[PDB]
Amino acid sequence: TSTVVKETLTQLSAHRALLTSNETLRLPVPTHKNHQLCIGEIFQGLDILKNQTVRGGTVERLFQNLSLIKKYIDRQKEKCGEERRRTRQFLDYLQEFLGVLSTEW
Amino acid sequence: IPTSTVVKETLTQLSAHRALLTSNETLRLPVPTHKNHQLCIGEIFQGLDILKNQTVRGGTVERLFQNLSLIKKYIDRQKEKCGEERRRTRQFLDYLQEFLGVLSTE
Repeated sequence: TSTVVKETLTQLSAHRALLTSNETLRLPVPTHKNHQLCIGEIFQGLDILKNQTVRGGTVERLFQNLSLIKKYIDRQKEKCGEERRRTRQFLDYLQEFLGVLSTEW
Repeated sequence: IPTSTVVKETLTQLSAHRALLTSNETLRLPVPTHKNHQLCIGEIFQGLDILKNQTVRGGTVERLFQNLSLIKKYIDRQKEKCGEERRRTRQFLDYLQEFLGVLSTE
């Protein structure tokens, strides 16, 4: 899933009037730009958006694509605790998590 | 308040307690296959926890454990800030577009 992203971004733009058409719908919007932290809310709002948007159009194109991206990230997430290693290499990982967190705000 | 340079102190204590912490060699802890830390916060602090529960307690290492505990809470609060504010669809779509936008960097 490499630039099925640029296709997903083009489909989004091109279906903005349709999706934007419900003005009653309120969805979760993170207060910040740590997107990775908020994947649950992003994809569950996307979900509500779907069960209320009229189906079958060329939006299906958008919807399967995001579905793919969702899958990708369900896999990324399994990759978090699937491998157990030794305490050195876990410390290493925490060290460098901690090292990038100095900038994450 | 946002933990700022409690990060460097945590970094310094980590290093300084690496002999003790790495002293159990039978211990196997979850380590993420990739560097997308924030998608993995759960697994990070579950491993830290297992590690705690068999590191001997009371030492200078408590410093290190309250420090991460502090960071944990700050992230528990970032995570509550995901769904706390509900806005309208275009500002949701804005945030989606720009999430997808930094996702092409891989």
